[PDB]
Formats: sequence, C-alpha cells, structure tokens
Amino acid sequence: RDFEYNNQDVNQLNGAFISLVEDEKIGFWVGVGGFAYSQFIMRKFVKSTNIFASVTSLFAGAALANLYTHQSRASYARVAARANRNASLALNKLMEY
Amino acid sequence: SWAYMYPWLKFIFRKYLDVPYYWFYLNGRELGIRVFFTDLKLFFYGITNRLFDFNPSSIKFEKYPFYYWINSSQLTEFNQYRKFVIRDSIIYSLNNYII
Amino acid sequence: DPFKKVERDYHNERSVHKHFASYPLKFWWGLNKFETIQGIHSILGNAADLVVSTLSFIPGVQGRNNASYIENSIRVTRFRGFDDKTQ
Amino acid sequence: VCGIYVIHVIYNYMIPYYWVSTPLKNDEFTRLRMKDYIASTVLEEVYGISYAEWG
Amino acid sequence: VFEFLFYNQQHKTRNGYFINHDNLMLASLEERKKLIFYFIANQVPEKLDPVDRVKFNEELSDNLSTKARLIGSLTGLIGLVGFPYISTRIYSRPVLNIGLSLLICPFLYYVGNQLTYSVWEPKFIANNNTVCELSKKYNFTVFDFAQAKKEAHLKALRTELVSDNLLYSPGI
Amino acid sequence: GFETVVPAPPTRDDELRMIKATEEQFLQQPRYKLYMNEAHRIAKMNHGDRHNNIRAHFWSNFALGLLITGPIFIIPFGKAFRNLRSGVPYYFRPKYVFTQKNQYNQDRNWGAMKKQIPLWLGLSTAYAYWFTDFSINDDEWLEKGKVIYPHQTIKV
Amino acid sequence: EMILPHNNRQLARQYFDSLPENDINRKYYEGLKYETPKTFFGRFLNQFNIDAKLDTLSKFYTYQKTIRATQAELQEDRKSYLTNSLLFTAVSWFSIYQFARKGAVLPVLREYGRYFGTHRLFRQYLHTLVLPLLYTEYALNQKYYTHMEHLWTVHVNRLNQKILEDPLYTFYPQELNVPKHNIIVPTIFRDTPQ
Amino acid sequence: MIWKYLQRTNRGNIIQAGLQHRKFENLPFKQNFDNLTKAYDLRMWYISNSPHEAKNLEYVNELEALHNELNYQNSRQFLFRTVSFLLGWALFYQFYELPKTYDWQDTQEPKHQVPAYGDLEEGGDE
Amino acid sequence: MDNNYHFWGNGDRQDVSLSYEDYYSILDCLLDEKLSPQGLMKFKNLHEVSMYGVSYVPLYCFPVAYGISHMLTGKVRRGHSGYRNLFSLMSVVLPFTCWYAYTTPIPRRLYTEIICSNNADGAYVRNRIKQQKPGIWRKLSQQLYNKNFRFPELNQDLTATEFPLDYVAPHKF
Amino acid sequence: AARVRTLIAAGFSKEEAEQVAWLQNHQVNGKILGLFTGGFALYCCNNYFHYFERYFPRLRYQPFTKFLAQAATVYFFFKIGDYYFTSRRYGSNDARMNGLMYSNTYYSTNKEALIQNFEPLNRKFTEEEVEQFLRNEGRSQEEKRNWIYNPHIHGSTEGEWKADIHEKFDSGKAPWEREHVKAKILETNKAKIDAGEEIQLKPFKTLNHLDKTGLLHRLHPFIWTNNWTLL
Repeated sequence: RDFEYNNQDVNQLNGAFISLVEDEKIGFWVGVGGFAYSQFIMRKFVKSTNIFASVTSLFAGAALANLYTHQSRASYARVAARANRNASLALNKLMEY
Repeated sequence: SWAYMYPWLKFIFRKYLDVPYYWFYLNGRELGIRVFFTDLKLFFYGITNRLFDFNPSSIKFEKYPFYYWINSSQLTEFNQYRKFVIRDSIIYSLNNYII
Repeated sequence: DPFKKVERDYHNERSVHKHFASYPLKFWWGLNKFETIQGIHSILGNAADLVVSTLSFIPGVQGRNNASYIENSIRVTRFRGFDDKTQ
Repeated sequence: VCGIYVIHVIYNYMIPYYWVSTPLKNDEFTRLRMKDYIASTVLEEVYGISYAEWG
Repeated sequence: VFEFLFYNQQHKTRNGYFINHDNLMLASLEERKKLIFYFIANQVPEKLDPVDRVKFNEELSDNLSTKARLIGSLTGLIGLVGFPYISTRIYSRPVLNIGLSLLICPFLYYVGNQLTYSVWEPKFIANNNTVCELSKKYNFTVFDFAQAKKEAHLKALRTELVSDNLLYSPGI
Repeated sequence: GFETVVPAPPTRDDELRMIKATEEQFLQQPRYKLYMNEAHRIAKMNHGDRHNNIRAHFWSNFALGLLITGPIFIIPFGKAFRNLRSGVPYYFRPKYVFTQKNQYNQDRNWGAMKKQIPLWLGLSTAYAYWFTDFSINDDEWLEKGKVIYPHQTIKV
Repeated sequence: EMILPHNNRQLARQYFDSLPENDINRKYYEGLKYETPKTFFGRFLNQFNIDAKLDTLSKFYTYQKTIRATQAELQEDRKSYLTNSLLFTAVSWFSIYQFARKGAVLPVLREYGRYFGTHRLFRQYLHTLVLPLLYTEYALNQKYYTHMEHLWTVHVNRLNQKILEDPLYTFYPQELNVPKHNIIVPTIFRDTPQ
Repeated sequence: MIWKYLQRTNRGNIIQAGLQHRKFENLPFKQNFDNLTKAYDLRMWYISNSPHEAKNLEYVNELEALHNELNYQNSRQFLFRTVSFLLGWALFYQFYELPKTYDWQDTQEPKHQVPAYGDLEEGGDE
Repeated sequence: MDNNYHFWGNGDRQDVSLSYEDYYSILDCLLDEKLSPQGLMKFKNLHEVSMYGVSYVPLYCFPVAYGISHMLTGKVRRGHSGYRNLFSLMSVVLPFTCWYAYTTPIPRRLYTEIICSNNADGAYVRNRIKQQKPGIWRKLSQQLYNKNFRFPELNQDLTATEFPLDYVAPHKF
Repeated sequence: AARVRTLIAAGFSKEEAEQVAWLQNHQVNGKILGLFTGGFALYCCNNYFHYFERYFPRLRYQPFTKFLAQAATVYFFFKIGDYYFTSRRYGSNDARMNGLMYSNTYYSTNKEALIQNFEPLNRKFTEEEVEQFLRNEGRSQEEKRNWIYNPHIHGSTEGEWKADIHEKFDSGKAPWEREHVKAKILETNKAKIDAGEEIQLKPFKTLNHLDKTGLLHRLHPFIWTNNWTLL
C-alpha cells in the first residue's frame, strides 16, 4: 500500500484543474487575439519603431490572457497550496521519529 | 385557493423551528446570511453553466416496458430495501413475459 | 566522463556550483516572478506546441496530447507556486 | 410581568419542544435530557424548600 | 524586496522543481510513479543507483537539459545580430555595445530555454520509454516523494549558502 | 478507534495539583466573559474568542466595503436619478402624501437616497461576507466540541 | 439479475461456437483491442456500422435487457423518423404542386440549374425528398452511434477476457428457464431439549 | 490626489439635470405611449418647477387629458400582454409532459387504512 | 472566487452540480443504516445548507418575478395602485422563476464529496441513485463523466465487461 | 523572508519552515539593508558625483561614466551589507555580546551545521518502513496507546508481540534502527555500495541542526534579553 491523499482535497483540485485547463486554452487564444489587435492598432495609428510596437503588442496580449485566466489560475493556486500544506503536514506527522 | 399548500409552508419554517439555541453548544453554527450570499454566488454559477456550459441530455429509452425497474445485481451492490426481493421476482417475471 | 559527475563525493556536494560570472548571465530568470512574464511564457509555449503538432503530422515528431494528465498538469502548474523568496 | 413570564415560557417550553422530533442515532438521551432540563428545573417549581419554616 | 534579482531563480521553473503533491493528488498510479520518479531523478539523483543516474542524465540531456541550452544559444545568437549596435565612423562604443550584448543575449537565452522546457518537459515526462521503465523499476512512494522534496529544497538552499563568499572567505 | 492506557486513580498530591490548576483557570476568567461553570465552558469560551476575531474581521471588512462600494457603485447609481425614462428631468410622483418638495433638489435627492442607502448597506454586507475568512471558527466535522477541562488547560 | 452459473445457458458461447474461424469476433477473443475512432473522418466512416454492430449484438445477446431495449428504441426511432421525413416530403410536394398550379414557385434555388439545366421545381422536389432522409440518418447516427459505440466497447472488452457466459441482465424465454419447485415440506416440529 | 476623486463631487450630481434633448429630437409620427408619456412628464415637471400660473393650469388640464389617454394605452398593453401570457401558459401546459410519477406514500397510511387497534379502541380488556 | 473556499456549502465553477429538487429526490432512496458516521455527517451538513438555501431561493427569484410581473401589466408603474395585478401575476410567475431556479443544478463541495468519494459510503450512494433514481443518475453520470470522474457505476464506462443499464448520451471520446 | 507558508507548501514542518525562513531572511535582509543604504546614499550624494568632475573630468563629459560610478557605489553598499550578514565574521560564544551583530556567529554556525550534516536519504524507504509509516497515524499522542494482543490477527505469541510493538511504537526507535530493516537496506542498495557510496539510514532532521536561538549549537543567548542561562 501507499499514502492516500485526502479525498476532499482531491475533488477540489479536480474541479480547479478542469477550470484551469479550460481557461488556459481559452486564454491562450485570447492572448493571441489581443496581440494581433494591439499590433494592428499600433501599426494603424501609433507612429513608433517596429521593436516598440511588437514588444507592446506582446505585453498587451499577455496582459489580456492573464486577465482572462486570472480567476482559474488563482483559484487553482490557492486550492493546490492548501492541499500541499495539508499533505506535507500529514506526511511529516507520519514520518517524524 | 392557496390553502392546501400549508405542507409547503410548514416545510421551510418547520426546518427553521428545529434549529436549537446557538449558545447551548450543540453545533455552534449560525449559517443564515453566509448561506444566503454563498448560494447567491452558487446560483449565478449554476445559471451560467446551464446556459453556456455542458448540460446532460435527458434522452432516455421510451419504448421498452419496465426498463427502468432495475432489479438488484452486482452493478447495484445489493444495498436496496430488504423486502424488495419480491420486487426483483416481479421484475424477472415481467421481463420473461415481455421478451 | 558522465559517471564522474554522478559520483557521491562529499566535497562535490558542498563546493561552489555557481560562481560570480554565473550570477549576471542567469539573473534574468527572476522575471518569472511577474505574472505578465509568466503569461508571455505560456503564450509562447502554447504557440510552439501548436507548431509542434502541425509539424508532428510529419513522422518522427510527437505533438501534445490534450488527454494526458501529466502533460496538462505540468503545462498548467509550471508556475503554480512560484515564490522568489525561497532559496 | 406577564410577558416576561410568557417569554420565559416560550424560551424553554415551545421552541425546545420543536427541536427534537425524530428518533436520534447519537446521544438521543442526552439531547432529550437537555431539552427537559431547561423546562423541568424552573426555580418556580423547586425553590420553595429553601424557605420551608414559613409553612 | 528584490529577491528576484540577486537570488537563484533558474532552478525554480524547470527540471520538475515545481512538481508537488497537488499533481500527485490527481495522477493515476502509473502517472504518479512517473511524476515522482522524474522529480526524484532531476532534483535528488542520490536516490538512484549510479547506472540509473547516468541513464536518466543522458536521456534528460538528449531531450530537455541540453536541447534547451542549444535553443537558448540560438536565441542568444539571434540577439547578437549586429553586435556593434551603436557605432559610427568617428566612434565605436566598446563598453556600451558590450553591456547591451551582455544584457540582451542572456535574456533571449533565458526566453528560449524556458520555451523549450515549457514545450518538451511534459512530453518527456509522459512519453519517455526510459523514464517509464525506470519508474516501474523503482516505484517510489508518496513518502519517498515528500523526503525528496525536502532534500531538493535543502539542496537548493545549500547551493546559495556555499556561494556566499566568492571574493574573500578566509575561514578565520 | 483504539483506546489509550487508563492511568491509576490519582493520589492526593495529583488531586491537589489538578485542584490548583482548576483554581488558576477559574481565576483567569474575566468578569465580562459571562460563561457559567459547565463542562463545555472552556470550549464555549474558545468558540466565543474565535467568533470575536471573526466579528472584528467582518466589521473591518464591512466598513471597508462601505468605503469602497459607494463611489464605485452607489454614487454612479445616483446618476440614474438625474432624469426619468422619457428624458424629462426628475420630478416628484407622490404615493399618498403630497409632500411639499419646496427645496432645490429635495425630490431627486430623497428618491436617490431611498434607492441608494438600502443598496449601499446591502452591497457593503455582501462585500463583508465575501472578503471575510470564516475558517477560524468553522468546523466541518464538529471536532472542536470536545470537552476541555481547566486542569487539562494548565500544568502545575 | 444474475443467472447462476449452473443455470447459465451460455447462448453467446453457442453463437461464438458457430462463428466462422475468420470472424473478427474470434480475433477479439484472442485479444484484439478495439479503440474508438478519434479522427473526425474515421468517425464518419464509423457512423454506418451502427446497424451491423446492433445485429451482431442481437445475435450474441438476444435476451440481454439493454440490448433488447436498444433494438426496440432504435427500431421505433427509425420508424418514427422515417414517417416524419415521409410526411414532410409529402407535405412539401403537395404544397409545391398546388402552389405551382397557380404560378407561385418558391425561389430558393436557381431557375435553371447548371450542367443538365434542370428546373427549380424539379430540384426543389428532389431536395425535399432527399434532405429530410439525410437529416433523419444524421440524428439516428449521432444518438445510436454513441450508444452502440459504448455497447460494442463493452462487448469487445468482455470478449478479450474470454467471457462467453451471459451478461447480468439476460432474461431467457420460458422454455430456457428453470421451473420453481413448489413442494417445500417443512421440517418436523420437535420440542427443544434445552 | 485621492481627494480630487473622492472629496470632489461631479457637477451633475449636485445641480438639477436638464432635458435629455436626444429623446425629444427624432420622435415617431404617432400618438403612441412613448410620446404621450414624454408629454405627460414634460408638463408635470413644468408644473412642479414653474412659478407661472396660467400655463400651469393649462398644463394641468392637458395632463388630465393625457392621463385618460395613457390609461387607454395601458389598458391595451395590459390586455394584449396578459392574454398572451395566459395563452402561452395554457399552450405550455398542453405541450409539457406533466410528470405523473411522484411518490404516493403521502396518500397511504396503513395503520389508519386498516385500524391496527382492532376493537381495542372499543373498550379495554378488563 | 470568494475568500471562503473552505466552506462545505460553498463550491467552485466545476464542482458536481445538483438541482435542489434532485437532491431531495436523492434523499428518498437512501437509508442512514447503510452509511458510516462520516457519510451521515456529510448528509447532515448538506441538509443544513440545503434547508437554508431552499428558504432563500424564492427571494433570489423575487426581482426577476417582480420585473416580469410588471412587464406583463404594461409600461405603467402604478406602485401602491397596481398592487393587485402585480401580486396576482407574481403569485403566478414567481412559482415559474422558482421552478427554473430549483431545476437549475448548482455546484457544491458537499455535492462533489457525497457523490464522488472512493469510500463505501460514496459507492452505496452512487449505486442507490443508479438503481432507484434512473433518470437522476443518468444526468448525474453524464455530468460526472465530463468532470474526469471514472466510477464503475457510470453509464459512460469503457473498461466495463457489463452492459450499461441506461441509454448513453452523445459525448466526445 | 522565505514565506513560511510556501515552505510548508513543500515538505516541511512548521518549525523547520521557521528555521529555513530565518536563515533565508538573514541572507536576503543583509542584502536588502545594503541596497537600501546604497539607495539612500545616492539620494544625498548625487551632488557628490557631480562634485568629482575636477579630479575625474570623465564624469562630466561622459555621463555614462557617472552612471557606472553610481551603479558601482550601489553594488559597493550591497556588498557591504552582504559581508555584514552573509560572511562568517567569527566571534566568541559569549553572553555579553551574542545576538548583537558584532559577529555573525549565529548565522555562521547555523549554516555550517546545516551544510556539514545535510545528506540526502541516498535510498528509498523499504516496504517495512512504508508500512510502519502507514501505521503511525495519530498514535503519537500524549496518552500512550493501550496495545491489546489478538492471536488471530497478530500471530506469534503475546510475549514476543508485546516486545515487538514496544520496539516498533513505544520505545521510540525509528524504523531504520531495526536490524531487519538495516539488513534489507544494505541488500537492496548493494549496487550503491558497489560504487563505494555509503547509505544514509536516518532521514535528515532539520530541527537537529538549525536553530534561530542557537541552543542546538550551545550559543549563549543575549544576557540582557534572556532570563535563563545556557550551558
């Protein structure tokens, strides 16, 4: 046999992970779209170098992707943090001599 | 004309009446307003899922008699009501009739 | 000799593995602290995964399997618990 | 005075009666003992003995 | 408050250093064994026999450890295009150009290395026959994983502790 | 659900030590902490302390939500009362009492306040319940109801 | 249900014993794993094997409750969808004919088609005859494709393990059922010595 | 700078708002509910805020007429909407498969259907 | 994403969703004898949260019914004067809005831990719902298979040697 | 300054997390104080950088040189703080001046004790150890468990079993201290010993070598802030 993780933590992590994966896909597409839109807008109206335009477009796309995905990422982060803390404490209790 | 819905009237408030005093220390829970706001958020999420997420299909078998009169087997763990052995026998006889 | 780099040597486990010249050249790795840089990395990785699949139609190269829990978990938890304070 | 007495009756005679209504698996006797204690140990029915030389 | 600058940060986001119990909380038994073996082999190679250490190091170099360095070097070379960035007939600025190169090329190396890991590390963990074979051979448990996590964090701390006096450490 | 080793009945010295511990624990109780002498007295006092901590956090968050939600929500909500649906500026439509709204913006201001103050308090309460951590006193399996004794609290 | 092993008429095994040596089912018996097509086009080519899989399961599991229910539901849905398609075609043809008898023609398609130069009326008749049948087939294929894919996965899984008994919900006809023994003589009453 | 966004109040929040002129520029050529309500509200606001008397009394008379006309319009609206609601209710319950498959345990009380205390309620034993 | 993610009556977006009605129906096919004390504790917590929730559901439906009832009366706000029609239409519509709310599944940690648990209590609950509540288990299994849950009782089981007891809805493979 | 919560996220008890957090806090706080003193000096001596344009005219006519000088001063104060906190700076183990950072004795001793005595497990836990860990669930309470012998589930005899469970649980002996466990560990890790690599039996206990107070290393605490006396 082997150590068994708490089932409630497993179910909560399962839900958070499903949300995280779905939102990660959608947010990658959102970031690509935001990069494209920012590049289009900066080439249309902003008068600056292509380096500056491209770095700004990449940062705008990343910001939009993170804005879309922040809820799922943060929820999974906190759920996983509490699950890891609980599992670590339980294992340290078991393995302490 | 709403008089005979008094069992529905009792249900909610009869559940409310059995809540003991908080400081008698039976459970130490007073989750009224917390549940109010939490279930508001939960209903928002549930309506969003029912509109823009996966919804289970309600399609079912409609032309096979007594198909959903499921008698106990290894798939059902045999943890049913004890006197349902007669029900299982009747289900077996009905299936042998309809085959 | 690769074996010489896996030998259990007391001195080898307590000697300097990162000298001064390695501190500037690798100081850019702290940018992972920022969620913006994490999102940049995620977008680049997903775009490269799409390219790798489209070219994994070619034999000899394997694309990303979206039904693989290990792949999905590593991809979405690479920056799950980043903390610049530790170590 | 009547209402304070009536509130005292409502506090320990009606609402506690509405608490337990089904057989209980765990510590049923203790729960019923609490319910009955808050109603059957009212000083009005037990206090007389302290001043018994009066009667 | 600038620990992201003067502290060791390159080891946190690669070589499975981010793997924690949460992952193992959802993986199947075989996938859990794969993840635990990968984390132990990458972070605490002392738990493996030397032959297995060499085999895993070879496979990791072939797939992730060395390919990432090659791709980061390619990105740095991309950053090296026109190395005399600021130069004219009258003056070529050596210190300025050297500083610009030493600030640009390592950054692009880091970007390329991170991209290579983010793309190929999950695929290497999931679909490497050598990793699968060694994980089946060893069958590390959750207690082994927790112990290895402690060892990995302590070793990462030790790496910074030993490199605290790189200029003058007389020892008194 | 294993058992533990039941110790031998205590001697007079052990009884005196536990009596002294109970005396000290009784003396520690403040006068405004009105908890009767009961087996569950210590558990109820700990529950009350956790509830007081949660209450302080909740009221801090409630004041913060009153500060935040207003200018974000309620004040712009007042902008919905400048005019009516038809576009004509806001005027007074009485229900029964034809109040003399003689002051400058009396009708608009009072209607806006009647719609805003309940909304203000409701949004602030929602914020306070949203951003307050109740995990201090929450017990899913009700394992904090175990009886704790004064002599167990203090060692002599 | 559970037919007891001594009461289990291995009818499936009988059907497996009469199968040809080259039949793919025997290959399944040897461990030929079956994987659901995960490519769109493949799934398309897999949507026409529903009836064949259903017939194979009906011959294998003639008295399984789920198999019989699937057969009855598929037959009734096919009949109902075919009747709906035929009624829609009849209504469309009747309406088109009666309106074209008074000049009115619905301008959905071009008046004269390319190539053969067929008329709008003829192409409308053809479309109203064909497209409802295509939609009926599409809907039936969706539903019973998922259902029969699960059923065939179960069938192949139980063939790989050489399980030729009958499934848990097989209800034999009265000629293949064990009669119940009515005569139950109770034990003679006897005073307890204790 | 925070005061500049907190202590300072928007002018429109303090002063009385004027007409939303965009709602009085392009008006349909109808005596519909919208135009009638606009006229009613205009006259009501005028009699609420004007110091004049003759125009206010003219507007009072016209407001009574507009009240009658708006009552007629509301009667038509109420009739159409409520008739549609009732018809949709009836049609919904015609096309809805009403679930006649609920537990009937509430209708059964065997201890009362066959009196358990047979004749024992009719006098005790001794 | 509230701050109280530890609360048993709370839930995330992808927790197991059960509509209140279904929950009550689930209470009709279970016995407390067959459940361990931990399962009993789960069901008691669910009962408390659920009684409070079903109390609060009509209130949530009041603004929607109030708006719909007004729109049925017309475009005139006869507050205190149109109360008769407003509240008759409310006594009609508020039941419909509450019908939609009660038939709408809602996520909950108690729902996701009572049903989807590895122990004998969860197995018993799943089997009882499967046998005594066929349609409820059908929709619940369709929901569970999309949440990366693999149980022997699910109709969408590709590793089972026994045929499913119910129709399997279309889904991605 | 190591986010004790994050340390517990990895395998770490609360006390070990506190000790590691204190060590990393000492390091990064020395560097942070160096940086803040460096940033405070530039806020006041940027006119000094302009003043030294007579001895070093390159600063005036090459402004990039001035920026390099400012960065050099920032790094100089950074290194000053780093030396004042992350260097050895050996000092006497005296009660009158410990704690006060006239020496870096506390950090130096803790770092040395950690580095010297830290070694990975060098192996995997045996099935006997893993099964013991699964049987160590909540049985380390203050009240010692009442061990009852059932022949039909424990086998052996009562006399052998009582001493067996006494060694396994009551005596406090760790699983790796058993003769059978040590023999199996030596047998399983034979390949490792074939390379001349010793096998660690005791997993590294951080709490036996790291201590903020320094009581493990018998460092005398600051006399004016402590009531008691060590050693």
